[PDB]
Amino acid sequence: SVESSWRYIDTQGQIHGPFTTQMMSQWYIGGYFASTLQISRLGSTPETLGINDIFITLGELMTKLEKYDTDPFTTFDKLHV
Amino acid sequence: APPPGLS
Repeated sequence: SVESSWRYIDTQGQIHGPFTTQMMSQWYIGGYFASTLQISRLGSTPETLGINDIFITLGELMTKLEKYDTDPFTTFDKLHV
Repeated sequence: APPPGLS
């Protein structure tokens, strides 16, 4: 059973990560992420949404999933990995 | 506790 690794770009353009789905989830639920935050799922395994290794806003990740439970990261791994 | 680079 696979857990994803994620990166994100801050407002100074620095790349942080890779951080696990669980970590990303916690920060999401913590309210730390803006919907404008550019994030990326690392292409460590195949996945059915089609977001491996691309940078998209958190808001766009959610438009693609069309439904989330507690957070888009956990949802992604559950539904697409 | 906050993610690095975001505040």
